Amino acid sequence: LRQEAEQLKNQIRDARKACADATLSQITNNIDPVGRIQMRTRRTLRGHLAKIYAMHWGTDSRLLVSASQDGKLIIWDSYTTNKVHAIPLRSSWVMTCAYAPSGNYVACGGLDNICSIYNLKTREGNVRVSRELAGHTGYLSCCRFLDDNQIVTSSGDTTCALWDIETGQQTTTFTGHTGDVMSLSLAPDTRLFVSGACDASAKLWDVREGMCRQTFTGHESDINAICFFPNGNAFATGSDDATCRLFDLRADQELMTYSHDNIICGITSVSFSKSGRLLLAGYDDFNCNVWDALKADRAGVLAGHDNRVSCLGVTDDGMAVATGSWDSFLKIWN
Amino acid sequence: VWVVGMGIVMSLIVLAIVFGNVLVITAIAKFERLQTVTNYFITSLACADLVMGLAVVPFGAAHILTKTWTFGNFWCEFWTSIDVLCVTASIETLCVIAVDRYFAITSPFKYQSLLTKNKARVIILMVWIVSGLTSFLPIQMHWYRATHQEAINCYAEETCCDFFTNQAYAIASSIVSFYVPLVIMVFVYSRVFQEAKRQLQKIDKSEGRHKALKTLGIIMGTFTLCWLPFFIVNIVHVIQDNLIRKEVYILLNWIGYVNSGFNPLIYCRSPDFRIAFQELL
Amino acid sequence: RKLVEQLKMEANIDRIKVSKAAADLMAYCEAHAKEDPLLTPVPASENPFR
Amino acid sequence: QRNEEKAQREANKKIEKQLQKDKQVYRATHRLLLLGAGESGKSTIVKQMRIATKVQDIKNNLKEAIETIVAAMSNLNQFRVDYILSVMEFYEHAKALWEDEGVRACYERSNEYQLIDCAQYFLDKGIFETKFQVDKVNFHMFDVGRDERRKWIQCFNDVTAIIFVVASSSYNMVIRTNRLQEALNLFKSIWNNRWLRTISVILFLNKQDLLAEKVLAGKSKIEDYFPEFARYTTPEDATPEPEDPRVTRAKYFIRDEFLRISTASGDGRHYCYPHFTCAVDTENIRRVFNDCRDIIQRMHLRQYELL
Ligand SMILES: CN[C@@H]1CCc2c(ccc(O)c2O)[C@H]1O
Repeated sequence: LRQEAEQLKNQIRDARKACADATLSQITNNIDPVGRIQMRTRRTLRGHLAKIYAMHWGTDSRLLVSASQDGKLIIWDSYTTNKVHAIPLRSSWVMTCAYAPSGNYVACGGLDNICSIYNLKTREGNVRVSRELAGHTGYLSCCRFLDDNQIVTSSGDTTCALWDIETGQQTTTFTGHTGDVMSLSLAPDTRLFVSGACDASAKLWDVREGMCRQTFTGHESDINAICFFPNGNAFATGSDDATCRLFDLRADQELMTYSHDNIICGITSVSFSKSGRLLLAGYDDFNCNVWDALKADRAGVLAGHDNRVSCLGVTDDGMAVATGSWDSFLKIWN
Repeated sequence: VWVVGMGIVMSLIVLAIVFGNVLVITAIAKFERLQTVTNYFITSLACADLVMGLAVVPFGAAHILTKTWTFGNFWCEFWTSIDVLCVTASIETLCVIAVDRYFAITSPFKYQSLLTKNKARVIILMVWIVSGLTSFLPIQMHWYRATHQEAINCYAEETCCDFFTNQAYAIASSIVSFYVPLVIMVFVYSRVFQEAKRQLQKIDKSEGRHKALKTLGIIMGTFTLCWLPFFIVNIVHVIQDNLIRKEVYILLNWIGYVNSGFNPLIYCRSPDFRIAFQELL
Repeated sequence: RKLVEQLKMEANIDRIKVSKAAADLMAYCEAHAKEDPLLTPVPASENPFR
Repeated sequence: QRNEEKAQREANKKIEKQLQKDKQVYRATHRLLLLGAGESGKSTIVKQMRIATKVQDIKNNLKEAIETIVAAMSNLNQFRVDYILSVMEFYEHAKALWEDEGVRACYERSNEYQLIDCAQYFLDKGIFETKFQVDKVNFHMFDVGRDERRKWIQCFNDVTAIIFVVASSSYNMVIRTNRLQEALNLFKSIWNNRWLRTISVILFLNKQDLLAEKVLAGKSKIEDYFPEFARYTTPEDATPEPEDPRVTRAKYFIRDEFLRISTASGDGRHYCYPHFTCAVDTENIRRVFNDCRDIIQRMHLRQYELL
């Protein structure tokens, strides 16, 4: 019965231990440190009603989109501080947002167990629902756009799924995870993606196969975010406890642990830099830290908000990083 | 030698008032979180206190120490006008803060809709404009100046100038500055304390297992002990000119001035203001 | 049952040495280090924000 | 190129003009989160506050209750039970069911299996948002429910108060901890939450008439399930109605059991508003308004250092 599963898990752990040859810090001890990094708010973006959870930089690096409980998802032009579109939300709650690579559609998901996709670019400048996605038992944790037609969603029913908007049905469903999934990230190659959940386990799924190829369970508490290394062969997660970890997909185990004695709060969002050197992680202690990926040290402190930060995003151009907090003050930091 | 100590004390008081007002204004302006509808009144109060402490307190100290007003008569006119304007603005700002607290406490649901940033700016502009109309307008037009022969010479003389006013202007100016606001805030804080006592009684009854009195007592007693003696002697000297002496008038005027210095301590004890203060320094 | 099948499927997968993965990661980071406005100070004129 | 800048400025102006009214509307209304437990009767309170195909839904609920009774019998007319067990005409078959003595005992022995109370009485014979206005004040209530993790609770940091609906008559139930003590634990978890640092609770104790009905009968002893009640005595202060002293003592013990953790854990900005709500009491709408007014007033007293 369960004895075979326990033996297989022990064998997997032994294989992961045997795969370990040298620690990442031992290899990176020779490299020069990044040094002190000072960042300041080049542009502050205000005018939003309530606390926000979500943000997704556009591929053009110009348009930025955020969502709050106010019942409105509003697109912000980063350069000129102009609210290009203000889309009211049918459901008062949104726990995620997404921006299409083409930029034609904008996705929003909330606690109403239904994800909605808005047609941002229309004739006569009217924003309307294109399709509303079918029920996933529970709040839609996170939503991303593989293309203009397909959206991969996560929700509280412990299941992730990729949907075709034209049909409006579940093309494939990823099941088999114990806890509620809370975050996900898609690889730059878009063939693979991982999902961060509340069951203290982060596992990679294959889009075409529909089966979890690998499973990582290094963390002890529930994890709240996950982002890919720009190379696409590694990804890092932020957890409820102060620790954040970086996992190597080929090494199948946890490479480096990011933690400090002083920090005891939770981590809300994790985003990599364009080069991947700086792992930008938000915190529940009302600030965020720009931590070095390799040396595993604090490159610099970064505090601008009264409330806890709730979302981060590094633009594809890499020019600067934006952060969103519960004070409704979404500030873009370079 | 007694003059040197008094001058040092006056300089220290002016510096303390200026520093407190500047710190309050900087804390209000720098942090976006501290900026709230009820804190625009605090910003106006801080601006008025800073203006008063920077303008009239050093000039008054110079006048009392030197015993001769070296500047021109028009400059002394402007000094008296700006002094009375700042005093009225400060007291009326305390009254407006009391009214805001009354609306916040007595009718909790009406407060959110009634008080707005535009509404706060409108009421602050209205109170500053009414202070101007009540204080600055009669000073320049020369209505207030004493009709009796006494001090007409010193009003004509440029060397020295002392406040000698007609009995008509003194009553109305003192009324609008202090007495109407005194009644308003007394009634407001009586109602607020009654609501606090009712809430304490209800929470004691429900749980089954005062602090507001001390705070209200501070907020009332500081203002009363600072200002009421000066305005009562303002009322009484025009009635009986032989009743008081000039030194008493000056001492009570400066003890009234000191309220602006004390006030940042009284009205900026909120945790957000403490956080802003420790962040700035 | 299903967990047994999933763990059996994920049990037999090839593993690369951790040293090789670390070397590849640091090589990528060093190679693409120059083209990163966060890592090196952004030129004032080239910076769109200011 | 300045035309694009002018167009963007005009669009921003229009968006801000709409957003001003949106913010006014948002600040006008108050948010209440209803954390009513399963089978706690939160539907009755919502219906009371608010105040065919629905008949088909009620018939389906009655069929589900009959299936639950059959399962309870398994956990312990024969063809009719098989039809219904097989079901998993029919009306007549259902009427044949519950006629036997065993099914009547299973209805009496509800401790083993959870059954719908509203359907059971008639049997013998998805987020929900509600907008209700009281005294020209915009109240707008929500229902979030069933996850053990309860991650959505941390989302509700802007609501004025959390209505925690629980049935005091649920002490007799047994599941693997009775639902009353499970609700006590859930209330403690809500109270001892880091994110809910400025949130009050307005709880209602439904089924108080049914609570009296259970208390009058000696079938289940309070001390058998809650030993501390035996040493517990009625507090000196009381709010007697017309009720026997034993019922009042039991109700006050339940209220104190809820109130103990709430009073001990937090002081200031964390207050509890116990209301004894009857099944058919229609004054609960006014009680919620009074409690919300008191909560906002006490928050303002806690601010300004008055306390
Ligand atoms: C001598 N200094 C002035 C004289 C008159 C005066 C003061 C303050 C408030 C008023 O309403 C006044 O009318 C004093 O500060």
